[PDB]
Amino acid sequence: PSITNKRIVGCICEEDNSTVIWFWLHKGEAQRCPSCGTHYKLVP
Amino acid sequence: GARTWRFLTFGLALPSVALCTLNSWLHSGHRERPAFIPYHHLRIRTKPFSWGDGNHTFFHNPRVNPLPTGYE
Amino acid sequence: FENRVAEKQKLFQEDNGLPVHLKGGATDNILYRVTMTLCLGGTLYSLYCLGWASFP
Amino acid sequence: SVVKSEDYALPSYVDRRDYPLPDVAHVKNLSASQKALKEKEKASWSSLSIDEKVELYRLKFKESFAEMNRSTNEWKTVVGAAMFFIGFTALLLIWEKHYVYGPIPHTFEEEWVAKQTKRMLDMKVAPIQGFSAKWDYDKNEWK
Amino acid sequence: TDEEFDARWVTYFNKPDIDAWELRKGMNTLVGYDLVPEPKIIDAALRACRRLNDFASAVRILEVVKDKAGPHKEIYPYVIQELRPTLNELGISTPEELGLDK
Amino acid sequence: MAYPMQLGFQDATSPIMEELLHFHDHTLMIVFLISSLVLYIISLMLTTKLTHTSTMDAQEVETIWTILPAIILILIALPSLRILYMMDEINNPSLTVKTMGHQWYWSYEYTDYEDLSFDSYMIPTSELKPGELRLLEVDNRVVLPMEMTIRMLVSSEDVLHSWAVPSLGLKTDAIPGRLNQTTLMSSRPGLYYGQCSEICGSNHSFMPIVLELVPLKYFEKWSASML
Amino acid sequence: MFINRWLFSTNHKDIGTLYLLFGAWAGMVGTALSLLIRAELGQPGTLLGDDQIYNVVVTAHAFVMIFFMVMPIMIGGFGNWLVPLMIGAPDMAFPRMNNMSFWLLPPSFLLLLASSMVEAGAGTGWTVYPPLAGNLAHAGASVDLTIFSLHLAGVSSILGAINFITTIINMKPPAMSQYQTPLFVWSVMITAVLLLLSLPVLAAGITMLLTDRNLNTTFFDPAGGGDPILYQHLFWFFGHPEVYILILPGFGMISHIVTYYSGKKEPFGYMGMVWAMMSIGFLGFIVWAHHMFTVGMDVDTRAYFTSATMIIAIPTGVKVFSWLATLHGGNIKWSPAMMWALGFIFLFTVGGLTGIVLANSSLDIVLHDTYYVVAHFHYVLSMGAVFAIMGGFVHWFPLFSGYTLNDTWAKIHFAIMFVGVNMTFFPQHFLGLSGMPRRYSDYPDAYTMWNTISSMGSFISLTAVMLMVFIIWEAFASKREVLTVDLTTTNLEWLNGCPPPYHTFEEPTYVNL
Amino acid sequence: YEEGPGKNIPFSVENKWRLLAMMTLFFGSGFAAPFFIVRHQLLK
Amino acid sequence: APDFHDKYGNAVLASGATFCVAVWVYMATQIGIEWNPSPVGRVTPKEWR
Amino acid sequence: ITAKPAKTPTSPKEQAIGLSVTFLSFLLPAGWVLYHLDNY
Amino acid sequence: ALAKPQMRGLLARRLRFHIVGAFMVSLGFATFYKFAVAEKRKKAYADFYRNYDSMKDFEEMRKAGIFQSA
Ligand code: HEA
Ligand code: HEA
Ligand SMILES: CCCCC/C=C/C/C=C/C/C=C/C/C=C\CCCC(=O)O[C@H](COC(=O)CCCCCCCCCCCCCCCCC)COP(=O)(O)OCCN
Ligand SMILES: CCCCCC/C=C\CCCCCCCCCC(=O)O[C@H](COC(=O)CCCCCCCCCCCCCCC)COP(=O)(O)OC[C@@H](O)CO
Ligand SMILES: CCCCCCCCCCO[C@@H]1O[C@H](CO)[C@@H](O[C@H]2O[C@H](CO)[C@@H](O)[C@H](O)[C@H]2O)[C@H](O)[C@H]1O
Ligand SMILES: CCCCCCCCCCO[C@@H]1O[C@H](CO)[C@@H](O[C@H]2O[C@H](CO)[C@@H](O)[C@H](O)[C@H]2O)[C@H](O)[C@H]1O
Ligand SMILES: CCCCCCCCCCO[C@@H]1O[C@H](CO)[C@@H](O[C@H]2O[C@H](CO)[C@@H](O)[C@H](O)[C@H]2O)[C@H](O)[C@H]1O
Ligand SMILES: C[C@H](CCC(=O)O)[C@H]1CC[C@H]2[C@@H]3[C@H](O)C[C@@H]4C[C@H](O)CC[C@]4(C)[C@H]3C[C@H](O)[C@]12C
Ligand SMILES: C[C@H](CCC(=O)O)[C@H]1CC[C@H]2[C@@H]3[C@H](O)C[C@@H]4C[C@H](O)CC[C@]4(C)[C@H]3C[C@H](O)[C@]12C
Ligand code: CUA
Ligand SMILES: [Cu+2]
Ligand SMILES: [Mg+2]
Ligand code: NA
Ligand SMILES: [Zn+2]
Repeated sequence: PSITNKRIVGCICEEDNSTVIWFWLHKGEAQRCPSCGTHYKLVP
Repeated sequence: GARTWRFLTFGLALPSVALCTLNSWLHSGHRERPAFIPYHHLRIRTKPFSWGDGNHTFFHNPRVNPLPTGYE
Repeated sequence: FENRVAEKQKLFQEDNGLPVHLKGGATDNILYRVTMTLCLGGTLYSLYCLGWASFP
Repeated sequence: SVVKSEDYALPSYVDRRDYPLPDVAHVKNLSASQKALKEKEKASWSSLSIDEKVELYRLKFKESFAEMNRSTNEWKTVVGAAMFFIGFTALLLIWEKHYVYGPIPHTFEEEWVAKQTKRMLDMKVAPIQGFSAKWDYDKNEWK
Repeated sequence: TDEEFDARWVTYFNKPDIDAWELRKGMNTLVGYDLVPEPKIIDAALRACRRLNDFASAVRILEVVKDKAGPHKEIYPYVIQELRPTLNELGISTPEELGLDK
Repeated sequence: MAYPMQLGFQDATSPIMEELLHFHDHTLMIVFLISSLVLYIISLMLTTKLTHTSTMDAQEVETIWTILPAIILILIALPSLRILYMMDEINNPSLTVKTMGHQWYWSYEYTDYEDLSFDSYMIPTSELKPGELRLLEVDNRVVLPMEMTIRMLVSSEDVLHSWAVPSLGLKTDAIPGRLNQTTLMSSRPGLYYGQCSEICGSNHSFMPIVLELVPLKYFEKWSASML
Repeated sequence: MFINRWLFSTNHKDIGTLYLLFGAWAGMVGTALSLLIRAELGQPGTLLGDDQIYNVVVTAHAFVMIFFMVMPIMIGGFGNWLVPLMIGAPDMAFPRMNNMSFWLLPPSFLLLLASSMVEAGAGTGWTVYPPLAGNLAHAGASVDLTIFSLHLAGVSSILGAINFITTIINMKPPAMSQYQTPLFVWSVMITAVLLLLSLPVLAAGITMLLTDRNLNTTFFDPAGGGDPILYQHLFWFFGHPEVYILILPGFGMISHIVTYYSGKKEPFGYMGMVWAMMSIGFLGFIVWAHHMFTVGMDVDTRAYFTSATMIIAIPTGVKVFSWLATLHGGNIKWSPAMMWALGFIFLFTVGGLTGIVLANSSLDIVLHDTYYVVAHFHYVLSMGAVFAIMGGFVHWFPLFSGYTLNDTWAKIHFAIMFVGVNMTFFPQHFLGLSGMPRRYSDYPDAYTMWNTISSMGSFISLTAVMLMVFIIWEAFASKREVLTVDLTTTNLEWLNGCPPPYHTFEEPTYVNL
Repeated sequence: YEEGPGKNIPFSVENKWRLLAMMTLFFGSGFAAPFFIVRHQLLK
Repeated sequence: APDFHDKYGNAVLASGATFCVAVWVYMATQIGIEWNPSPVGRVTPKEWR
Repeated sequence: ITAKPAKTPTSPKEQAIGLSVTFLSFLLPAGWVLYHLDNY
Repeated sequence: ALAKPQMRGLLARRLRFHIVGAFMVSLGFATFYKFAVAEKRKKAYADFYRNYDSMKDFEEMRKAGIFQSA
């Protein structure tokens, strides 16, 4: 969910990873975590 | 959480035990036993003990525990 | 006494752009001006007192 | 390809040897001839000229590995400038000696030092290694 | 094991409908490892570039093989040797043939 | 005393100072080795174009990283604590001397037998005799018998001072209302110098200590002459 | 608008900026004091006056460098700027109390400069030991002004510690555990716990000194049954934790800089790094009497303090080796910030090792109150804390400002400062071993060569400080605006652009479980 | 409030020469103060 | 195209080095600084009493 | 990092002025005090 | 045709070779340091005191005029 057309996602790719992977998710086609490939879709 | 208490167990508690084990295993050599003095407030015998010859304490150590009459 | 919290909620949520320290009205401005005048004036007096105490 | 401040939240282009395939093309907008070149790229690459292959590389990427990894003469500027400013420091120390420092104590006079040196040898200052140890008391000279 | 690692990576790049994102993810992940990829892995990545109509990424893959070899100057010319049949078949010019080593 | 361009400790005048020199050599070898190993490893990490940027497993290597340092610290601690307890051992002194710190000079009291006390002030630079050391000479030296165990008791009648003689391995704080003890034994006759070692105001730099170590018979006659 | 923004701030970034400006000004004062010290010692004889004016300069040098330069820059500046951004928080827990932590410091600094202007100053050392600091040997207002300076700096840091602990515990994304926060955030939480526990004990001790000076108490006066050594215990119970407070945020910045310029997504051995910082913080409370090995304590006490102090080398070593293991296999970028961090790893190690020499009470008899101690602490402070500050400053300046530095100038700055600090402090080891005391305005003639070289070093460091001011001017003068920053996926503080908007994370991050 | 480069600071960077003057006074006053304090203590 | 370092690097390195050595040698030897070196192998001891 | 070219480039001459003014702001006041120490 | 070179574990191989190199050097420096500093100091003190005559040392000092008490 977002009240705008982009939001920062933090992806904890595997349980108990200390490293969080951060990226902007934009309105439109699903994007993938650049570390694990997990799909995220914005719902403004 | 379990993760925090495991972190304390291995990161603080067992290291403490290891350090106290090292401390102890460095001061573990036998102390020089003191001259026997037949003090009336020590080696009390009001009734024989219910084991052995009645005159030896339960965890009697010949090296450091004298009898009423002195070291064995 | 009576519960007048609703009337104070209306006053402090009024859409007037005032910061919370001035939003009670004219008395807040007065108490703000007294406080800041004593602080700034007292600070100038503390500086004068250092000037004085810096010489025998 | 003009990169704008207001684009910080969008996927961006990088030349990094550890990130060889970046998130976007170097050049996104294509001229008529560049559009024809991308169509030609869908056919056999054997039919592309060397110039066409270089143009396809330069649309996708800004610098080659050889370009992004190149060495520079920057070390000359850094070492030389550091030595200049260290030299400038010696000017401050010359100024300080001339205009700030007065005479040093009379105990540094050559004759004082000669007498203090003998007195240190007479009291056998550091006779095992440090000082008197280096004096030959038999021959009356330094070892 | 080495053979199992190499087989996983060949399979990854050989997926017929591999997309551009997967091609990049693969190469950007692969270059993090303490190795220069075996020619069979590079061959499969270059054929993925062909299915994706991406000539430039094929050249870039050859550059990153050279880069991962570091001071070991014998590795890159060995890998190019092993890839020559694939380079000829797909019309892939090396970075050297394109002057991109200057 | 120190000499120009000196790198290390003043030569040892007492057996304990000899012990501290050998302990310092052992410790400094370890410091040199660890310093060197870290610099070398930095330089190794920074001199290759080869890369490995994926997640690396820590636990095996952390065993080495903890056990080896623990062993090295034990190898320092063992001789460190042997020397600590050796200085603390019972020795039976032949003589007790007191020193009182003052702004800015030392007084000495030798009261085993007679009431012998005196003040000990820095020789001003303008009054040094040829050959004498700036900021180190005193008017009245602390004459003591060589090759004898001496109990030194240290206090102050004003602010903190600290009574130090580096070549004997000595430094005892001078605290008003407190009597601190140390033992002094010189293997050699001579002159042994120290300087006040606790900030004590305007002339902290200018209240030194000079021990004069001589045969017992000379010390006895000096003592008698100082009453 | 200007007053509302800069005097009435409730914004973590602007308050961070106020702290960095305050710290930079303080660093110039501390540098000037350091040059007066080395001018006095740069040739044998007397330059300024006797030990009183000299020790006023030494005392002020230490208080300015520690309380007005390092703590405000590391905690107030980097901590306020980075901590909220690194956890996706919209500000600090107590954004108005945050502003009071900042505004207490100008008055604290004013009281210290007043101490030096009235009477003959506070020539006490930064430890302020009685009876020299008492109302007989330091009659008049100077020491009381120093005590009040410390009281205001203490309240500033206690309220700041409450703010950081609360923010770091309470304001992370709900999916983020403490074991998913960056090392810099851990380094600030641990430093804040040390401040919370240590500063109140200092406050109690200096309050007792105040009452001995002004209300006829005798806490430290043997005439009333007091003990000067009690003051030392209370001071050092604070003072050892204080040095871990000065280095911990530097350890956190070094972890980030080494990771970033190695091209890594993460530091080597994250949980080991957290363990090491918590271990150092804990051990730092049980070692204080290594500052008191010559006061006359019992041998078993000296044995305990020797042993407990040496234990700190184990967790500290895990951090040094973990930094080396972060470099291992990196795509190394030889940025100015990387040069600061690499100098840190080496020079901090040397100063840590001379600390281990000093931990040995037997050897400390001869090294205590000598320049060997001065060499130890300037390796860890003037080449450790300062190198971490300079590394963090050149790394994050473009985040804070939106502008780039000239990297060539920044490398020149590093090279000059590296030569100057080593030339200043390396020879002080020789002065310490050979017996030169601390807090001396003049030295026996034998010590002239190393004091001469040390003073020349200090002038090279001055040239570096002057160049740094020019480098910051050149960045604001030229206005090179940041475009792209690498590795934003593992450096959240950069992901809102350069500089970030006044309000960030108005909509919080999405992190699922 | 103004946002962006040169606007998130309590000093102006609109003119690099006015900025040099302000930075000179700022850092210069900090560096000068101890020399003038020593002068003050010597002149009593 | 050639940058600052390509154009000026050689001159900055040569001039900086020459200047630094010259001014430090002058400071060390020509303005009366007392280094107080070791008397060992240097000073002839002289009667003091 | 990448960045735009300077919006207000600082020429070598302008840099020599800034560096000179910066150094003088540190050196002249301290210099004046240290030169006059004997007078004090 | 070129031979297949080693392509895997090149960074690990370099690390293993050089860490062993550093260990071997550490042992060489410790042996050197034992010899040039530590043992040299023990032998300098042992040799100084072996036939040391404290009364003769004192007599030389006394005759040089160094003492207040003699
Ligand atoms: C940032 C500041 C800082 C830091 C971090 C430290 C860290 C340490 N300090 Fe220091 N210290 C000071 C600032 C600091 N110190 C100051 C200001 C004083 C003087 C106070 C005054 O009187 O004014 C001082 C004084 C002081 C004394 C008192 C000496 C005296 O007055 O006589 C001692 C005594 O033990 C001490 C020891 C230590 C030790 C053991 C560490 C340890 O934390 C160091 C640990 C680090 C390492 C050991 C290096 C890395 C480790 C490895 C590579 C692993 C392998 C190592 C081994 C096996 C040994 N220091
Ligand atoms: C952080 C602490 C710190 C720092 C950095 C320093 C730095 C320096 N110190 Fe000092 N010093 C102490 C803390 C520090 N000192 C303490 C605690 C004492 C003991 C006091 C006592 O005995 O009571 C002491 C004592 C001391 C003495 C011993 C005095 C004596 O015993 O008589 C000497 C002698 O040379 C000395 C010199 C110097 C020199 C030449 C520097 C130079 O290296 C300084 C060079 C300049 C810098 C390092 C720049 C600083 C500025 C910044 C980093 C600003 C950055 C700006 C931005 C980020 C925008 N200091
Ligand atoms: C190793 C960890 C601890 C082990 C615990 C003990 C082991 C054996 C017995 C277990 C029962 C312990 C309970 C406490 C009772 C009394 C004594 C036990 C303490 C002990 O073990 O003490 C020993 C003596 O035991 C003696 O007398 C002999 C004791 C044996 C007979 C005891 C009989 C008395 C029982 C009393 C029961 C009362 C129960 C109360 C219930 C209350 C409900 C309302 C000490 O040895 P020692 O040689 O004197 O000195 C050592 C010299 N080297
Ligand atoms: C010799 C004389 C020297 C004395 C120096 C005196 C120093 C300063 C003068 C003090 C002026 C105090 C004015 C009141 C301050 C109140 C702070 C407060 O109450 O702060 C709160 C947070 O601290 C909390 O809770 C919990 C913490 C509350 C702390 C209250 C203030 C403490 C002041 C002194 C503390 C010293 C510590 C004593 C132990 C050594 C609120 O945080 P804000 O950011 O405001 O708001 C957040 C909003 O969401 C609220 O709706
Ligand atoms: C709103 C901004 C803040 C307002 C600032 C107000 C400042 C004016 C204060 C008046 O100054 C006073 O002067 C008295 C002298 O007339 C002093 O008396 C004291 O000092 C005298 C000196 O003669 C002595 O009689 C005694 O100590 C004592 O009465 C006293 O110290 C001082 O305060
Ligand atoms: C007393 C302490 C003194 C410290 C001395 C500081 C020395 C200053 C170094 C500046 O010189 C440059 O450094 C670059 C790095 O900063 C080099 O980059 C080159 O070399 C690197 C490989 O080592 C690569 O990462 C780069 O891609 C490449 O361009 C570049 O060629 C070189 O001229
Ligand atoms: C630790 C930081 C300091 C490092 C060293 C500072 C370097 C010196 C910078 C120059 O400072 C100036 O030097 C002049 C002399 O060279 C002084 O003029 C003085 O001397 C002149 C020549 O005799 C006279 O003409 C002037 O009237 C007289 O004020 C002048 O006042 C002073 O500002
Ligand atoms: C009458 C009034 C009602 C309050 C209300 O409900 O508004 C009562 C409720 C509780 C009362 C208070 C409590 O009973 C406790 C106090 C009792 C004392 O006898 C008078 C004062 C005292 C402090 C009371 C004042 C006042 O009468 C209160 C406040
Ligand atoms: C258990 C805990 C957290 C593990 C996790 O949940 O990820 C880890 C983190 C750091 C670890 C410690 C550090 O690696 C330092 C030590 C390393 C030794 O090999 C074992 C003990 C040692 C003291 C470790 C014990 C334990 O494995 C710790 C404390
Ligand atoms: Cu007496 Cu210092
Ligand atoms: Cu400590
Ligand atoms: Mg002391
Ligand atoms: Na002097
Ligand atoms: Zn993921």
